Amino acid sequence: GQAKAAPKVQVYSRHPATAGTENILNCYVEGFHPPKIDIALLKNGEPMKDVKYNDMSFGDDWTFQRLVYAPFTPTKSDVYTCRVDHEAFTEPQSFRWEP
Amino acid sequence: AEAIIVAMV
Amino acid sequence: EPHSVRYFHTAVSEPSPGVPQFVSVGYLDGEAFVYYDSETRRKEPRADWTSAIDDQQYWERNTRISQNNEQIYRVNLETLRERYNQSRGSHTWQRMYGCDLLEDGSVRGFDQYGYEGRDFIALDKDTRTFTAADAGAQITKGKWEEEGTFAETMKYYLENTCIEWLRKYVSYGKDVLERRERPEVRVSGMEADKTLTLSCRAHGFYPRPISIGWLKDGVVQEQETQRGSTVPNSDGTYHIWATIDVLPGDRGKYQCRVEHASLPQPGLFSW
Repeated sequence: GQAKAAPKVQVYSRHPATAGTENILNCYVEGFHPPKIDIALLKNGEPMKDVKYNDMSFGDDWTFQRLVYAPFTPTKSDVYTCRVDHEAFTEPQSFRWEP
Repeated sequence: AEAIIVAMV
Repeated sequence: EPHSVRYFHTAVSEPSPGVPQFVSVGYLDGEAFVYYDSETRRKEPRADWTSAIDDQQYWERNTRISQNNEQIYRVNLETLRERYNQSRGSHTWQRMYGCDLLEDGSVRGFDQYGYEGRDFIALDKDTRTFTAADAGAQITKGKWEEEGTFAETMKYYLENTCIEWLRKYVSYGKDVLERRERPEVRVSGMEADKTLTLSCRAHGFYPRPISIGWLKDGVVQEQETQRGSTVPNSDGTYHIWATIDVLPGDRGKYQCRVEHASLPQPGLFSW
Protein backbone atom coordinates (compact mmCIF):
# COMPACT_ATOMS: atom_id res chain seq x y z
CA GLY A 1 0.00 0.00 0.00
CA GLN A 2 1.38 3.35 1.10
CA ALA A 3 4.06 3.14 3.77
CA LYS A 4 3.05 3.42 7.41
CA ALA A 5 6.42 2.98 9.15
CA ALA A 6 6.86 3.68 12.83
CA PRO A 7 10.18 5.07 14.08
CA LYS A 8 12.92 3.77 16.36
CA VAL A 9 14.41 6.17 18.89
CA GLN A 10 17.79 6.59 20.58
CA VAL A 11 18.51 9.09 23.35
CA TYR A 12 22.08 10.05 24.24
CA SER A 13 24.26 12.93 25.47
CA ARG A 14 26.93 14.71 23.44
CA HIS A 15 29.56 14.06 26.14
CA PRO A 16 29.83 11.36 28.82
CA ALA A 17 27.59 12.62 31.58
CA THR A 18 28.77 14.16 34.87
CA ALA A 19 26.14 15.23 37.45
CA GLY A 20 26.29 19.04 37.35
CA THR A 21 28.10 19.52 34.05
CA GLU A 22 26.48 21.29 31.09
CA ASN A 23 25.80 18.88 28.23
CA ILE A 24 23.50 18.38 25.25
CA LEU A 25 20.69 15.80 25.16
CA ASN A 26 20.00 14.14 21.78
CA CYS A 27 16.96 12.28 20.48
CA TYR A 28 17.42 10.44 17.14
CA VAL A 29 14.17 9.36 15.47
CA GLU A 30 14.53 7.24 12.33
CA GLY A 31 12.51 4.99 10.08
CA PHE A 32 9.17 6.79 9.93
CA HIS A 33 6.84 7.55 7.01
CA PRO A 34 4.84 9.69 6.36
CA PRO A 35 7.05 12.57 7.61
CA LYS A 36 4.42 14.23 9.83
CA ILE A 37 5.58 13.59 13.39
CA ASP A 38 5.90 15.16 16.82
CA ILE A 39 9.05 14.92 18.95
CA ALA A 40 9.37 16.46 22.40
CA LEU A 41 12.20 16.51 24.94
CA LEU A 42 10.97 16.15 28.51
CA LYS A 43 12.62 16.73 31.92
CA ASN A 44 10.37 14.82 34.39
CA GLY A 45 7.49 15.26 31.95
CA GLU A 46 8.05 18.91 31.58
CA PRO A 47 8.89 20.44 28.19
CA MET A 48 12.55 21.45 28.02
CA LYS A 49 13.70 24.89 26.92
CA ASP A 50 15.81 25.71 23.84
CA VAL A 51 15.01 22.51 21.97
CA LYS A 52 16.43 22.54 18.46
CA TYR A 53 15.72 20.57 15.31
CA ASN A 54 18.11 19.32 12.68
CA ASP A 55 16.92 19.26 9.05
CA MET A 56 14.85 16.17 8.30
CA SER A 57 16.35 13.64 5.91
CA PHE A 58 15.38 10.29 4.49
CA GLY A 59 17.27 7.14 3.64
CA ASP A 60 17.16 4.64 0.84
CA ASP A 61 13.92 3.00 2.00
CA TRP A 62 12.26 6.51 1.88
CA THR A 63 11.69 6.54 5.66
CA PHE A 64 12.71 9.72 7.47
CA GLN A 65 15.10 10.70 10.28
CA ARG A 66 15.46 13.73 12.55
CA LEU A 67 17.78 14.78 15.36
CA VAL A 68 16.25 16.84 18.16
CA TYR A 69 18.45 18.24 20.86
CA ALA A 70 18.68 20.72 23.72
CA PRO A 71 21.34 21.83 26.22
CA PHE A 72 20.85 20.36 29.66
CA THR A 73 22.61 19.74 32.97
CA PRO A 74 22.02 16.13 34.05
CA THR A 75 21.70 15.21 37.72
CA LYS A 76 21.32 12.04 39.78
CA SER A 77 17.58 12.50 40.26
CA ASP A 78 16.23 13.98 37.00
CA VAL A 79 14.62 11.81 34.34
CA TYR A 80 15.06 12.94 30.76
CA THR A 81 12.91 11.40 28.04
CA CYS A 82 11.97 11.71 24.40
CA ARG A 83 8.18 11.60 23.64
CA VAL A 84 7.31 10.70 20.02
CA ASP A 85 3.87 11.00 18.34
CA HIS A 86 3.52 9.36 14.92
CA GLU A 87 0.50 7.84 13.17
CA ALA A 88 2.15 4.42 12.80
CA PHE A 89 2.12 4.37 16.63
CA THR A 90 -1.15 3.45 18.32
CA GLU A 91 -0.44 6.07 21.00
CA PRO A 92 2.56 8.35 21.70
CA GLN A 93 5.62 6.47 22.97
CA SER A 94 8.36 7.44 25.43
CA PHE A 95 12.08 6.69 25.38
CA ARG A 96 14.37 7.16 28.39
CA TRP A 97 17.92 8.52 28.61
CA GLU A 98 20.06 6.05 30.56
CA PRO A 99 22.79 8.12 32.22
CA ALA B 1 24.41 23.22 -7.63
CA GLU B 2 21.08 21.55 -8.45
CA ALA B 3 20.08 20.44 -11.95
CA ILE B 4 18.30 22.91 -14.22
CA ILE B 5 16.01 20.41 -16.01
CA VAL B 6 12.67 19.80 -14.35
CA ALA B 7 11.50 16.22 -13.73
CA MET B 8 7.87 15.88 -14.77
CA VAL B 9 5.97 12.57 -14.55
CA GLU C 1 39.36 10.82 -0.50
CA PRO C 2 35.98 9.57 -1.90
CA HIS C 3 33.14 12.08 -1.76
CA SER C 4 29.51 12.66 -2.59
CA VAL C 5 27.01 15.38 -3.28
CA ARG C 6 23.37 14.42 -2.79
CA TYR C 7 20.12 16.42 -2.87
CA PHE C 8 17.07 15.25 -0.91
CA HIS C 9 13.70 16.54 -2.09
CA THR C 10 10.43 16.10 -0.23
CA ALA C 11 6.98 17.31 -1.34
CA VAL C 12 3.74 16.68 0.51
CA SER C 13 0.19 17.59 -0.41
CA GLU C 14 -0.71 18.39 3.22
CA PRO C 15 1.90 20.29 5.25
CA SER C 16 2.21 19.77 9.00
CA PRO C 17 4.37 21.53 11.61
CA GLY C 18 7.99 20.93 10.65
CA VAL C 19 6.90 19.64 7.21
CA PRO C 20 6.64 22.40 4.59
CA GLN C 21 5.00 21.77 1.25
CA PHE C 22 8.46 21.26 -0.30
CA VAL C 23 11.96 20.88 1.15
CA SER C 24 15.32 20.44 -0.54
CA VAL C 25 18.45 19.57 1.45
CA GLY C 26 21.88 19.05 -0.14
CA TYR C 27 24.66 17.16 1.64
CA LEU C 28 28.42 17.05 1.10
CA ASP C 29 29.53 13.65 2.43
CA GLY C 30 26.42 13.27 4.55
CA GLU C 31 26.67 16.80 6.00
CA ALA C 32 24.15 19.61 5.19
CA PHE C 33 25.39 22.75 3.33
CA VAL C 34 22.32 24.07 1.39
CA TYR C 35 18.61 24.34 2.32
CA TYR C 36 15.43 25.50 0.54
CA ASP C 37 11.81 25.33 1.63
CA SER C 38 8.40 26.59 0.37
CA GLU C 39 8.07 29.00 3.40
CA THR C 40 11.29 31.08 3.18
CA ARG C 41 11.35 30.48 -0.64
CA ARG C 42 15.13 31.02 -0.85
CA LYS C 43 18.46 29.13 -0.81
CA GLU C 44 20.31 29.42 2.54
CA PRO C 45 23.57 27.83 3.72
CA ARG C 46 23.91 25.05 6.33
CA ALA C 47 27.72 25.18 6.43
CA ASP C 48 30.10 28.20 6.77
CA TRP C 49 32.61 27.03 4.09
CA THR C 50 29.71 27.82 1.68
CA SER C 51 30.82 31.55 1.83
CA ALA C 52 33.56 30.86 -0.74
CA ILE C 53 31.31 29.73 -3.61
CA ASP C 54 32.31 32.57 -6.02
CA ASP C 55 29.64 32.09 -8.76
CA GLN C 56 27.90 35.27 -7.51
CA GLN C 57 24.65 34.22 -9.24
CA TYR C 58 24.76 30.86 -7.39
CA TRP C 59 22.31 31.62 -4.60
CA GLU C 60 19.79 33.34 -6.86
CA ARG C 61 20.12 30.73 -9.61
CA ASN C 62 19.53 27.77 -7.28
CA THR C 63 16.60 29.60 -5.72
CA ARG C 64 14.91 29.82 -9.12
CA ILE C 65 15.67 26.12 -9.72
CA SER C 66 14.13 25.23 -6.35
CA GLN C 67 11.08 27.39 -7.12
CA ASN C 68 10.76 25.40 -10.35
CA ASN C 69 10.96 22.02 -8.59
CA GLU C 70 8.41 23.35 -6.14
CA GLN C 71 5.91 24.13 -8.92
CA ILE C 72 6.62 20.93 -10.86
CA TYR C 73 6.39 18.68 -7.81
CA ARG C 74 2.92 20.05 -7.07
CA VAL C 75 1.95 19.02 -10.60
CA ASN C 76 3.55 15.57 -10.24
CA LEU C 77 1.52 14.95 -7.06
CA GLU C 78 -1.62 15.72 -9.07
CA THR C 79 -0.47 13.58 -12.00
CA LEU C 80 -0.01 10.63 -9.66
CA ARG C 81 -3.09 11.16 -7.47
CA GLU C 82 -5.20 10.87 -10.63
CA ARG C 83 -3.04 8.20 -12.30
CA TYR C 84 -3.50 5.91 -9.29
CA ASN C 85 -7.18 6.97 -8.96
CA GLN C 86 -6.47 8.08 -5.40
CA SER C 87 -8.57 10.70 -3.63
CA ARG C 88 -7.24 14.00 -2.28
CA GLY C 89 -5.47 13.72 1.11
CA SER C 90 -1.97 13.18 2.53
CA HIS C 91 0.43 12.11 -0.23
CA THR C 92 4.22 12.13 -0.28
CA TRP C 93 6.63 12.72 -3.14
CA GLN C 94 10.34 12.19 -2.56
CA ARG C 95 13.43 12.33 -4.71
CA MET C 96 17.16 11.72 -4.19
CA TYR C 97 19.78 12.44 -6.81
CA GLY C 98 23.51 13.10 -6.81
CA CYS C 99 26.98 12.00 -7.76
CA ASP C 100 29.86 10.14 -6.08
CA LEU C 101 33.58 10.38 -6.69
CA LEU C 102 35.24 7.08 -5.79
CA GLU C 103 38.62 6.23 -4.30
CA ASP C 104 39.94 5.55 -7.83
CA GLY C 105 38.59 8.77 -9.36
CA SER C 106 35.54 6.95 -10.84
CA VAL C 107 32.03 8.50 -10.90
CA ARG C 108 28.59 7.20 -9.95
CA GLY C 109 25.26 8.97 -10.31
CA PHE C 110 21.75 8.37 -9.01
CA ASP C 111 18.25 9.68 -9.68
CA GLN C 112 15.56 7.80 -7.80
CA TYR C 113 11.97 8.80 -7.27
CA GLY C 114 9.46 7.58 -4.72
CA TYR C 115 5.75 8.09 -4.08
CA GLU C 116 4.02 7.26 -0.76
CA GLY C 117 7.33 6.03 0.63
CA ARG C 118 7.72 3.33 -2.06
CA ASP C 119 9.98 3.08 -5.10
CA PHE C 120 8.40 4.71 -8.14
CA ILE C 121 10.93 5.26 -10.94
CA ALA C 122 14.72 5.41 -11.04
CA LEU C 123 17.30 6.25 -13.68
CA ASP C 124 19.87 3.69 -14.81
CA LYS C 125 22.30 6.36 -16.03
CA ASP C 126 24.60 3.98 -17.96
CA THR C 127 21.93 2.47 -20.23
CA ARG C 128 20.05 5.82 -20.48
CA THR C 129 16.88 4.00 -19.32
CA PHE C 130 14.59 3.99 -16.27
CA THR C 131 13.45 1.26 -13.86
CA ALA C 132 9.72 1.65 -13.22
CA ALA C 133 8.09 0.05 -10.19
CA ASP C 134 4.42 -0.02 -11.23
CA ALA C 135 2.12 0.18 -14.14
CA GLY C 136 1.84 3.81 -13.00
CA ALA C 137 5.58 4.22 -13.00
CA GLN C 138 5.75 2.71 -16.49
CA ILE C 139 3.51 5.40 -18.02
CA THR C 140 6.23 7.90 -17.08
CA LYS C 141 9.02 5.52 -18.15
CA GLY C 142 7.41 5.34 -21.59
CA LYS C 143 6.88 9.08 -21.87
CA TRP C 144 10.47 9.73 -20.73
CA GLU C 145 12.11 7.17 -23.01
CA GLU C 146 9.95 7.86 -26.07
CA GLU C 147 10.83 11.57 -26.07
CA GLY C 148 14.38 10.30 -25.47
CA THR C 149 15.82 13.48 -23.91
CA PHE C 150 15.33 13.47 -20.12
CA ALA C 151 17.64 10.48 -19.51
CA GLU C 152 20.42 12.01 -21.64
CA THR C 153 20.11 15.38 -19.88
CA MET C 154 20.19 13.92 -16.33
CA LYS C 155 23.13 11.65 -17.14
CA TYR C 156 25.01 14.72 -18.41
CA TYR C 157 24.30 16.55 -15.15
CA LEU C 158 25.31 13.68 -12.87
CA GLU C 159 28.51 12.84 -14.80
CA ASN C 160 29.74 16.39 -15.52
CA THR C 161 28.03 19.36 -13.86
CA CYS C 162 27.53 17.47 -10.59
CA ILE C 163 31.10 16.19 -10.32
CA GLU C 164 32.45 19.58 -11.41
CA TRP C 165 30.70 21.17 -8.44
CA LEU C 166 31.62 18.33 -6.08
CA ARG C 167 35.33 18.92 -6.64
CA LYS C 168 34.86 22.60 -5.79
CA TYR C 169 32.76 21.87 -2.68
CA VAL C 170 35.37 19.39 -1.48
CA SER C 171 38.07 22.02 -1.95
CA TYR C 172 36.09 24.80 -0.22
CA GLY C 173 35.35 22.48 2.70
CA LYS C 174 38.75 20.82 3.28
CA ASP C 175 39.18 22.12 6.85
CA VAL C 176 35.80 20.62 7.79
CA LEU C 177 36.10 17.33 5.85
CA GLU C 178 39.76 16.70 6.72
CA ARG C 179 39.46 17.46 10.44
CA ARG C 180 39.52 14.73 13.07
CA GLU C 181 37.88 14.60 16.52
CA ARG C 182 38.71 11.71 18.86
CA PRO C 183 35.91 9.71 20.52
CA GLU C 184 35.20 10.35 24.18
CA VAL C 185 34.75 6.77 25.45
CA ARG C 186 33.31 5.50 28.71
CA VAL C 187 32.51 2.02 29.95
CA SER C 188 29.61 1.74 32.41
CA GLY C 189 27.76 -1.21 33.96
CA MET C 190 25.17 -2.52 36.44
CA GLU C 191 24.39 -5.97 37.97
CA ALA C 192 20.88 -7.40 37.29
CA ASP C 193 20.06 -11.04 38.23
CA LYS C 194 23.76 -12.15 38.56
CA THR C 195 24.50 -10.69 35.09
CA LEU C 196 26.84 -7.71 34.60
CA THR C 197 25.90 -5.56 31.59
CA LEU C 198 28.88 -3.64 30.22
CA SER C 199 28.12 -0.55 28.14
CA CYS C 200 30.84 1.08 26.00
CA ARG C 201 29.99 4.47 24.50
CA ALA C 202 32.01 6.57 22.00
CA HIS C 203 31.12 10.29 21.93
CA GLY C 204 31.87 12.94 19.28
CA PHE C 205 34.16 11.14 16.83
CA TYR C 206 34.68 12.55 13.32
CA PRO C 207 34.72 11.17 10.77
CA ARG C 208 31.82 8.65 10.70
CA PRO C 209 33.64 5.29 10.11
CA ILE C 210 34.37 3.55 13.44
CA SER C 211 34.92 0.05 14.90
CA ILE C 212 33.82 -0.80 18.49
CA GLY C 213 33.82 -4.23 20.23
CA TRP C 214 34.51 -6.13 23.48
CA LEU C 215 37.65 -8.25 24.13
CA LYS C 216 37.75 -11.02 26.80
CA ASP C 217 41.51 -11.43 27.48
CA GLY C 218 42.18 -9.92 24.02
CA VAL C 219 39.85 -12.41 22.31
CA VAL C 220 37.01 -10.79 20.25
CA GLN C 221 33.56 -11.52 21.73
CA GLU C 222 31.59 -10.81 18.52
CA GLN C 223 28.69 -13.21 19.07
CA GLU C 224 27.80 -11.75 22.51
CA THR C 225 28.29 -8.12 21.42
CA GLN C 226 25.30 -5.74 21.06
CA ARG C 227 26.47 -2.81 18.90
CA GLY C 228 24.19 0.14 18.03
CA SER C 229 24.00 2.14 14.82
CA THR C 230 26.11 5.32 14.34
CA VAL C 231 24.00 8.35 15.29
CA PRO C 232 24.60 12.08 14.81
CA ASN C 233 25.51 14.86 17.23
CA SER C 234 24.49 18.49 16.70
CA ASP C 235 28.04 19.60 15.81
CA GLY C 236 28.66 17.19 12.91
CA THR C 237 30.16 14.41 15.06
CA TYR C 238 28.82 10.87 15.65
CA HIS C 239 27.86 8.53 18.48
CA ILE C 240 27.91 4.73 18.94
CA TRP C 241 27.48 2.24 21.81
CA ALA C 242 28.45 -1.44 22.21
CA THR C 243 27.17 -3.66 25.01
CA ILE C 244 28.04 -7.11 26.36
CA ASP C 245 26.56 -9.27 29.13
CA VAL C 246 29.09 -11.03 31.29
CA LEU C 247 29.36 -13.10 34.47
CA PRO C 248 30.11 -10.65 37.37
CA GLY C 249 33.32 -12.62 38.23
CA ASP C 250 34.92 -12.49 34.75
CA ARG C 251 34.83 -8.67 34.90
CA GLY C 252 38.49 -7.79 34.76
CA LYS C 253 38.72 -9.99 31.64
CA TYR C 254 36.72 -7.57 29.49
CA GLN C 255 37.87 -4.51 27.52
CA CYS C 256 36.23 -2.24 24.99
CA ARG C 257 38.16 -1.58 21.75
CA VAL C 258 37.64 1.61 19.73
CA GLU C 259 39.41 2.06 16.39
CA HIS C 260 39.10 5.36 14.58
CA ALA C 261 40.99 7.51 12.09
CA SER C 262 41.59 10.09 14.86
CA LEU C 263 43.54 7.67 17.11
CA PRO C 264 46.99 6.41 15.98
CA GLN C 265 46.22 3.03 17.52
CA PRO C 266 43.30 1.22 19.16
CA GLY C 267 41.94 2.79 22.29
CA LEU C 268 41.27 0.24 25.03
CA PHE C 269 38.76 0.89 27.77
CA SER C 270 37.48 -0.95 30.80
CA TRP C 271 34.93 -0.33 33.52
